[PDB]
Amino acid sequence: LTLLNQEMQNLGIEFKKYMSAQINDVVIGNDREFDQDFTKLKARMVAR
Amino acid sequence: LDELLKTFSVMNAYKRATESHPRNSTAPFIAVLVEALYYLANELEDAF
Amino acid sequence: LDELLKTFSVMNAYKRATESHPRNSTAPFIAVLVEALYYLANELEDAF
Amino acid sequence: IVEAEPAIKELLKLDFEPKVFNTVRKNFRQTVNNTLKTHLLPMAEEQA
Repeated sequence: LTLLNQEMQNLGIEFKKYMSAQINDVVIGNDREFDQDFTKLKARMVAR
Repeated sequence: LDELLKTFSVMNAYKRATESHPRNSTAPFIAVLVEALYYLANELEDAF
Repeated sequence: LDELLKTFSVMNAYKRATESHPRNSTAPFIAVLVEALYYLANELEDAF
Repeated sequence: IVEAEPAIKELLKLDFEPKVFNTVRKNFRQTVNNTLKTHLLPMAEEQA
């Protein structure tokens, strides 16, 4: 039972870490797909 | 020491600075140097 | 703005810097300025 | 009035191009990053 509780706490910590890593990857610009979408956004705006 | 220093990247230090300050998406240019110092010291300590 | 700036203390900024970097008991003198900027912005945002 | 169309077109170009360029190249990236990093993190904490 206590091992189950430990596992739940570790799971929560891991989820928080993963979400932070993804958001910061987007922020830094390492997310190539997001960069493609944003450059498409800018090009569409200028063309319009 | 030699390998880590010759492979140092400013972007990694800036990413560390952004992680250190969650409530802001931008880090001052000076934070690059601070995080570089701290990263160097921490990695060297782990190797030790 | 006026009250917070005229009551600013370097020691508070250094304390913030030390908090921001748990794995070290010393913060570079430059961290004072960075934490001052961030503290000013954050408090102003909360008031807003 | 149709005779004056080209001159007013050029005038609108001069007036608007700097506005759109400044806005798109300066603000939108930061706005998106800030909104994401300030909305997702608390949601991740509540999920944990």
